[PDB]
Amino acid sequence: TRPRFLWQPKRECHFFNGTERVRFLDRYFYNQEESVRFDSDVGEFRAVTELGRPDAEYWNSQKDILEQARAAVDTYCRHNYGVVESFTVQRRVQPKVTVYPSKTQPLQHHNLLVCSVSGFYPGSIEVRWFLNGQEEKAGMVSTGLIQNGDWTFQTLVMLETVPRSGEVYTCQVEHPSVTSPLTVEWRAR
Amino acid sequence: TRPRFLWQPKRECHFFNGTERVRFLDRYFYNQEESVRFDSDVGEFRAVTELGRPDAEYWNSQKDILEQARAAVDTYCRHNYGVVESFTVQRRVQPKVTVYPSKTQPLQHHNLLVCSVSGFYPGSIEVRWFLNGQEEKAGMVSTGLIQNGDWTFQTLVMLETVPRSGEVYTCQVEHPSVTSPLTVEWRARSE
Amino acid sequence: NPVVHFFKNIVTPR
Amino acid sequence: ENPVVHFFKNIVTP
Amino acid sequence: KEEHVIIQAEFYLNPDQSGEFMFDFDGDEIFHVDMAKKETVWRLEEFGRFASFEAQGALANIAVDKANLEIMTKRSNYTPITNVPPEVTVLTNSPVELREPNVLICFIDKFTPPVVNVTWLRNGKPVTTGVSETVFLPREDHLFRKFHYLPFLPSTEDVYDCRVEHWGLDEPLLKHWEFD
Amino acid sequence: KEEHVIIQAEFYLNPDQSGEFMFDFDGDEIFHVDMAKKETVWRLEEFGRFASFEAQGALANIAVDKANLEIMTKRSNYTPITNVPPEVTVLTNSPVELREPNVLICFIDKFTPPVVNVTWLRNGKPVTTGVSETVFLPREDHLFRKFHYLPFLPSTEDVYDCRVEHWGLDEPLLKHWEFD
Ligand SMILES: *[C@@H]1O[C@H](CO)[C@@H](O)[C@H](O)[C@H]1NC(C)=O
Ligand SMILES: *[C@@H]1O[C@H](CO)[C@@H](O)[C@H](O)[C@H]1NC(C)=O
Repeated sequence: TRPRFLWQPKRECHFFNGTERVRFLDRYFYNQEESVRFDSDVGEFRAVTELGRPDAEYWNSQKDILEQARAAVDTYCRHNYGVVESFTVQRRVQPKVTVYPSKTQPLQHHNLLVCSVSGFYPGSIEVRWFLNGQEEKAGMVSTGLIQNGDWTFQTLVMLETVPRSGEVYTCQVEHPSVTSPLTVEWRAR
Repeated sequence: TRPRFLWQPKRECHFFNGTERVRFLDRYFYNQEESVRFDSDVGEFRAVTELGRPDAEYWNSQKDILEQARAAVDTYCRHNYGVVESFTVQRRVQPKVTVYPSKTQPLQHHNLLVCSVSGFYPGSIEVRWFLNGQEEKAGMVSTGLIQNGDWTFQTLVMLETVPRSGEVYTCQVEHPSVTSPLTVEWRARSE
Repeated sequence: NPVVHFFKNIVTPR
Repeated sequence: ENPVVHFFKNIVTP
Repeated sequence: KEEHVIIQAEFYLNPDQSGEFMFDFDGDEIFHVDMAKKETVWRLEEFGRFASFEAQGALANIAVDKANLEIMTKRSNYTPITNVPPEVTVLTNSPVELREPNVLICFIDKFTPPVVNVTWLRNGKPVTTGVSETVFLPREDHLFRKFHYLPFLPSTEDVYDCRVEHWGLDEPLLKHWEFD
Repeated sequence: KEEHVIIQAEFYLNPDQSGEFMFDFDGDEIFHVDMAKKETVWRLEEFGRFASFEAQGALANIAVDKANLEIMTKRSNYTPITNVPPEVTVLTNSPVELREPNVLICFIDKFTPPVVNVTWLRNGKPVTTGVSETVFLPREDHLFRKFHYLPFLPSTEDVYDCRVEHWGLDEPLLKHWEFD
């Protein structure tokens, strides 16, 4: 099969402290090499690879293209954020916590306790494990944040334990969609 | 922690049809941006990023470096290939095959038959599955080639089945280190 | 409702 | 010495 | 550090002559324009009740891309892209409960170019019932991401496989899933 | 097509002041020069009985690297590298069988810069008995690879974890492994 050629223009707006600080970046990629870009923080186009020299030099010569780009932070980045802040920045969906050990083994052997946090949004979250009210800071294996692609996330955090009678374990989740942390326990059967 | 700065010079020799055709590439990477390089197929240095402009232009001025670089295809690439080909290109290690069912259940239920191939070299290999002497062409999930980092590879190929009494499954592996392919069977046994 | 603004593309002398 | 492996030698820019 | 990122990503690819236009927020797609139906498509229907976008702007922006690719191609001297194979992985939306509806997600990551064939397999047989997919989402490294969804009903009797085909792959890569 | 590739890769990293020199054949390391003991080290013993390399050339070439990095740094205006976190994964050498020796492999992939801390943990406790590792192998995308090995005796009473720490990681990453 014949070879392929890919052109990819990417404009990205980065926001800090709401919209008190914005940074615009006009990036252009040929195949897998970014060739030229404009960084609001710099004021003008720059060629990343020699391939973009012809454009960086030209676009830099024309005033209208430079003004268009310098105003982007306001007329484009800020406008757009206000147009979607309602269903994105402010979108909040509550996690769905479930606790369960993997492997149904008799008590006093090694085990792996699973804290399955699922269906939430935003992706910022904090899962912690506690044994009889005391926080376990070791033995945790996490899967990290997983993007389901439908505007929800999921994650699993496990703890290696050697369960003994009357031990009570607790998974505590923290998330902007909940005022006070969620908790769910598991008692050493 | 303070920031880091990385300089990475990479010289690669690419061989085709043995030594019938070679191509040298003198590459230079600053952090994660290749800055300048020499391609034997071009004959002279070129700057990939504006950062390499100074050297690419300079090195090209000294007709002594150009020589070193243009001749490297022989004085470097082909030389070395001869020095190592005996224990690399000619290297051969036999695979170790094992067949087993993941999930030890009662017969008649869906299962996964694993054929693990380990410790072989080179990487080229072909694994096939047979049920009662006929090759199965669907239901095979492979892990692909896994490089163990110690000059050997490994791979796993599973077959999706619903075993019944009297069925016999065979995993067959083809590899340059073996004249007649390897096969190991598994008689449908209820465990 | 409110509108999303797209960044207009321009060609490049060749 | 057994057969020897040739390395590409480096020198610098001012 | 930063709080949020909005990206307007697009692309054109030859010889395929296929392009794309989309907005992305913190990694998720807000919307993308359908080239063939020349209409903007929100990622969640609700979104459409809050904002709007003139599909024409995208179609126009794509033509300018087809033109600049043909220029950059020649200017590059016709060096093509080197295939980078995908990293498939099959997951489940919410935890699994037998006989209660769920959804199988097939995550195809870090690959290029944006051309891939994906087929859902149930017990070896293909499936189309309610399956859905997303357009090619971008990544920082100039590579791509994509998701395929297949709604299904958990049970002990079925097994599933996501079959991915990409030019950077030696042969079809299968990702298996089955209740345990 | 393309049959084989030999690569002479090296690098210097500041502030750490650490460098590396090695030869690579189709992905596997042929040898590397020990910067501290000033001696070439063959990946596999046998290799040494086939070829030879004068460790001095390497130490010289590294010196030049240190210099060029200090030039490129300044010339770069002092822009540093952006950390890229690894892709850890734990595996087993051959299939596992109770009471038959084996070896656990810890694949640390696609990361940069070339600095990483790895610890083997058995039942939560660190382990040093017979563990071994490799230098930093290079990868096409200018990133790095690395392997860590731990010989062990298969059993149902133990559990292992590979602990990896890298500047691109928000915190220690733990990869679990256990026979069942
Ligand atoms: C997808 O399948 C079609 C039909 O066989 C084929 O023409 C095309 O090459 C395939 N695409 C990939 C990426 O394999
Ligand atoms: C490696 O460990 C040392 C000692 O704990 C620590 O100073 C350093 O931050 C670690 N490196 C990384 C990348 O985590």
